[PDB]
Amino acid sequence: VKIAVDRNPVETNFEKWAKPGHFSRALAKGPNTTTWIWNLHADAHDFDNHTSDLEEISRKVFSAHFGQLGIILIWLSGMYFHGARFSNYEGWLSDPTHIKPSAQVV
Amino acid sequence: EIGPKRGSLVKVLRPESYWYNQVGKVVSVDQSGIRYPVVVRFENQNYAGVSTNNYALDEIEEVK
Amino acid sequence: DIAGLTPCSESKAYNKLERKELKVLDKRLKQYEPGSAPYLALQATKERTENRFKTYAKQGLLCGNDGLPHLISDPGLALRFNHAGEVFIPTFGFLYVAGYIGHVGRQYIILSKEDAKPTDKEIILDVPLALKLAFQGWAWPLASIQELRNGSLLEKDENITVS
Amino acid sequence: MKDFTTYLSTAPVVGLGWAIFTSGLLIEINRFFPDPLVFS
Amino acid sequence: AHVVKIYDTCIGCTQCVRACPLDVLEMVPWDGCKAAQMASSPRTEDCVGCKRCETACPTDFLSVRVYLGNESTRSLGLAY
Amino acid sequence: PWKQPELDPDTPSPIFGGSTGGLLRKAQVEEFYVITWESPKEQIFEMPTGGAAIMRKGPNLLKFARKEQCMALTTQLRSKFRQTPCFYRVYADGKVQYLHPKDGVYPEKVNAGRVGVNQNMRSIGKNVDPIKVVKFTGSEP
Ligand code: CLA
Ligand code: CLA
Ligand code: CLA
Ligand code: CLA
Ligand SMILES: CC1=C(/C=C/C(C)=C/C=C/C(C)=C/C=C/C=C(C)/C=C/C=C(C)/C=C/C2=C(C)CCCC2(C)C)C(C)(C)CCC1
Ligand SMILES: CC1=C(/C=C/C(C)=C/C=C/C(C)=C/C=C/C=C(C)/C=C/C=C(C)/C=C/C2=C(C)CCCC2(C)C)C(C)(C)CCC1
Ligand SMILES: CC1=C(/C=C/C(C)=C/C=C\C(C)=C\C=C/C=C(C)/C=C\C=C(C)\C=C\C2=C(C)CCCC2(C)C)C(C)(C)CCC1
Ligand SMILES: CC1=C(/C=C/C(C)=C\C=C/C(C)=C/C=C/C=C(C)/C=C/C=C(C)/C=C/C2=C(C)CCCC2(C)C)C(C)(C)CCC1
Ligand code: SF4
Ligand code: SF4
Repeated sequence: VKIAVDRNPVETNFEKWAKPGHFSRALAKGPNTTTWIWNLHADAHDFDNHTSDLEEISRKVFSAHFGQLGIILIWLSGMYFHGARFSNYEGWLSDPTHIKPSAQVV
Repeated sequence: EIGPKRGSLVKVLRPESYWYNQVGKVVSVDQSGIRYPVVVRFENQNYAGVSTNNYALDEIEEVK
Repeated sequence: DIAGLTPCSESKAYNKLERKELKVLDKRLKQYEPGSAPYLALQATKERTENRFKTYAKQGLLCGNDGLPHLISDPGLALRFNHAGEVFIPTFGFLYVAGYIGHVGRQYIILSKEDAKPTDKEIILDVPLALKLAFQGWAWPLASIQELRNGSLLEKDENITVS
Repeated sequence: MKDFTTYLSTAPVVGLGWAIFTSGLLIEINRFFPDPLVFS
Repeated sequence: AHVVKIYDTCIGCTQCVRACPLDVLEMVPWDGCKAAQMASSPRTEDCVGCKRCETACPTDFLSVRVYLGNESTRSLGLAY
Repeated sequence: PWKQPELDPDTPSPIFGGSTGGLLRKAQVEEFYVITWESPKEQIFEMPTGGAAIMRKGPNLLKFARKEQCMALTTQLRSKFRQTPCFYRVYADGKVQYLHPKDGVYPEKVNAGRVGVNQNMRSIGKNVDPIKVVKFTGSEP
């Protein structure tokens, strides 16, 4: 058991942002029907179908899971923030039974 | 020469076809007596996904 | 007046509905203090409500027995009895905007199809071209009748049929 | 940058800018000259 | 007891024969095409009416059509 | 083929514990199908009905209730292991019929002996309307 990493596998650039459907062989051609659009958003995160390599599927998964945490943490920080600036927490804390909570002023 | 020229556009007249009253490039023509020699290629796909089909002499006519 | 409808100024139920909707806010305003922000919010809503009712009366609207304003659609009665802004004039306002969307999208479609790979131009737009057409469509009616009288609007039996 | 501008020219992004314009314009048109029904 | 008719537009791709599981389609020589092949449907009694073959046909419109009809034990795919 | 191979009903079967996708009462009463092939070594393969089984070096034999179950296995053996299976049809009366390589050559390859069947000499479409055949069966024939 030991640490094993591969350095600089992928270059970072917006080249593939302009070319949607790069992950799949069928979609990289381009659209001639509107069905190409639905297939794009659907087969986006099916890493097992993109490539046979189990290594690349593992790299993609371990890094996408880092995204859901960041997505969660701004959501969680939003509740703390929205509870700080647009709420009645200090008032509810002194009379909890009669006062009701409110974190979404319109 | 038996049929239309290579690279020439022609209009289809099969009522069954997805490409009816539509235009396509002539890819090739066979001069061996085949019933449907004229090979035509279109940009737009059909419902299956095929963009070529062999048509006949009578079934094709000049463009527009 | 017309159709047995009273104007909204002379109606009693119209003013009854005003006194009701203000009474709800006055009761709601009693809870909070004078200088607080909830007080300022409700006073503004009170100010808007008082403005909504007087403006609809000033505009010669027609209120029924229920006390709510009614609209008239025939341009003859609208023009005769001075009710044109309700429906008859909103129709021309929308058609100019609707035609603008059509004349713009029709031109982007035709021009991209004159080049190679028009499929890519739909999913990946040419924004400089789209803005150019979007600011050139102010006089869309002129171009339509220009294109109709010319004959380059419609296609002529070069379309697919089914039988 | 040529590819970034191309990404911004996709359909999802240009539509996002359209929506902020049309919605921003209408909400702003209701904030000023409040709640219109009859057009003068 | 289904019906399988092949038409004049066949080009000898053999994709219909490779697809249908029940071996209801075979290739026969012919003088009409470049490939000098044509399909056939000798044994339709074993046709399950899956219609995979029609999908294989890559012509403008299908040179192979499976006109469904009366059913049977073999056609209904009944192991029992 | 050169000649139809007659059925050897006593050949070793693969090593398979059993399952519930086997044969039902229809087999003894109406008909059932059996498939034969010859393997060079001992391998593992997926059955159409059930799970995995171990082939045997030499001839092998199975019994199925459907033709699709048999041809589903031929496509697996021809592709994965590159073999040449042959399967029959057995009725309840004991009669036997040799089905799939009926000419010895697989159907996707031409052969001079074959004769065309159900061959219309016209284009799809281009056929009479149903009104013309309104009171008997068939517009396509
Ligand atoms: C599965 C059904 C289906 C689907 C998925 C689509 C999908 C699509 N169709 Mg469509 N279509 C369908 C059925 C369908 N269609 C059917 C049944 C018909 C009848 C035959 C049509 C007929 C049709 C036509 C005629 C057209 C489409 C078009 C389109 C594309 C439009 C994209 C778009 O709106 O651009 C983007 C969205 C916009 C709102 C563009 C607005 C651009 C403005 C001017 C930009 C201004 C904003 C600015 C840049 C930002 C400033 C913001 C700032 C304030 C911050 C899109 C991919 C259109 C196309 O080809 O794409 C262009 C087209 O013209 N379709
Ligand atoms: C103390 C050791 C340790 C700790 C604390 C963690 C913690 C975590 N691991 Mg993990 N892991 C470890 C050892 C550890 N690992 C080892 C030794 C291996 C290889 C043998 C792995 C292999 C592994 C995989 C393959 C995956 C994880 C994942 C995760 C996350 C799951 C999130 C969750 O659901 O729970 C609660 C979530 C939280 C509490 C949020 C906390 C977020 C912070 C940033 C955690 C940072 C702690 C980190 C482990 C310390 C290193 C940081 C430093 C190198 C800079 C989580 C935060 C999953 C992941 O990728 O997450 C996205 C995942 O798929 N780990
Ligand atoms: C330039 C684009 C465009 C234009 C000029 C037209 C024009 C027309 N359409 Mg239509 N259509 C479009 C797009 C367009 N359509 C799209 C994107 C769809 C998919 C939702 C449809 C779906 C559709 C249906 C189902 C029907 C029509 C019909 C019609 C005809 C009657 C008007 C109508 O009520 O349609 C309906 C209008 C809509 C459904 C709204 C379309 C959505 C927006 C508002 C328009 C798109 C503009 C485009 C995205 C902007 C690109 C500009 C470019 C510079 C970037 C008319 C000639 C009717 C017809 O057959 O005529 C008899 C009809 O039944 N259309
Ligand atoms: C991040 C999540 C996400 C979401 C929610 C969507 C959602 C959508 N995308 Mg998509 N996209 C994404 C990521 C995402 N995308 C990514 C990562 C890529 C790779 C770069 C793309 C690339 C992409 C392409 C190439 C296309 C889409 C298209 C679409 C739309 C489908 C067409 C339709 O049904 O309307 C049909 C529309 C009509 C019939 C007439 C047009 C009128 C529309 C509705 C007005 C514009 C709506 C506007 C975009 C809504 C704001 C965005 C919204 C998600 C908040 C749809 C709204 C298609 C599209 O045309 O977008 C509109 C399309 O062609 N996307
Ligand atoms: C990632 C991604 C994406 C993204 C998306 C999104 C995220 C969308 C959305 C969004 C949203 C969600 C938006 C919203 C908006 C806007 C609005 C919402 C508005 C407004 C404004 C105004 C006009 C206001 C005003 C006011 C008021 C109201 C009162 C008084 C005060 C003030 C001024 C503030 C896309 C697909 C694109 C691309 C690719 C992928
Ligand atoms: C408020 C105010 C004002 C004014 C403002 C403005 C700016 C105006 C406007 C505007 C407008 C312009 C509005 C509107 C109107 C509209 C309407 C009222 C609508 C409607 C609708 C309709 C008419 C429809 C009908 C129908 C039906 C029912 C069925 C069939 C279909 C149809 C759709 C046709 C002032 C200044 C004095 C100041 C104070 C306040
Ligand atoms: C005035 C008025 C009224 C009356 C109405 C009537 C009764 C009439 C009519 C009507 C009719 C009987 C019509 C017809 C026909 C039509 C047509 C035929 C049309 C159209 C359209 C087109 C043709 C196209 C357009 C476009 C598009 C779509 C895109 C491209 C460009 C443009 C824009 C051109 C009422 C009282 C209701 C309301 C108020 C106002
Ligand atoms: C989870 C998550 C999240 C969430 C998000 C959300 C939830 C959003 C949304 C939102 C929304 C939910 C919105 C809404 C909206 C609406 C609007 C913006 C509007 C509008 C429009 C208009 C402009 C109108 C107009 C009009 C009038 C006024 C009159 C006539 C009729 C009509 C209607 C046309 C975030 C991203 C944060 C973070 C990450 C994660
Ligand atoms: S699938 Fe169609 S084109 Fe191909 S050989 Fe069979 S009949 Fe001919
Ligand atoms: S119906 Fe099914 S089994 Fe019969 S020939 Fe066509 S594809 Fe083969």
